[PDB]
Amino acid sequence: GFKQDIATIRGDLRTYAQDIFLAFLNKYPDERRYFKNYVGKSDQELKSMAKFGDHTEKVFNLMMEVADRATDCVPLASDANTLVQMKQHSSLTTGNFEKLFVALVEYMRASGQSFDSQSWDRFGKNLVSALSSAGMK
Ligand code: HEM
Repeated sequence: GFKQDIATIRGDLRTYAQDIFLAFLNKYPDERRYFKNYVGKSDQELKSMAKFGDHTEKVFNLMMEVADRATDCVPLASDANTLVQMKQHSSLTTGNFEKLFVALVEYMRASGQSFDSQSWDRFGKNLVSALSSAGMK
């Protein structure tokens, strides 16, 4: 289930973080505009860039923290608040987040693995609701 998925992802966080992030950019290529240093770079070039792996892992580490603190896939309002208030997220809308979770769920469904993909979808929906309430447009 969802708790196991957090363990699966954490077990190999660098790989999963990079592969899910690339799945997101692949499905929604216009989203790459938010990451100015990754424009025009192949996947292998990206993986050779210190901050690509480091920062992408940090994104997913926080995601796993928020996921683990949730109850029945309902995130803490304080965690939603953190995400809204981050300077790096100042121009984002909840739609950016829903796209990430759509790509993440698609990735899970296509993987050779028994992720609780329905739960990740529901967590994404609940997170979008919480982001909206905390002030994200
Ligand atoms: C629940 C989902 C998300 C979480 C937990 C999260 C978390 C984080 C964290 C921890 C950082 C700091 C990375 C660092 O400087 O090392 C970050 C940066 C950033 N995030 Fe988010 N993020 C999420 C979703 C998104 C989405 C959907 C977008 C846009 C499509 C986005 C855009 C950015 C950008 C542009 C940065 C700065 C990139 C950098 O300095 O390398 N994030 N995020």
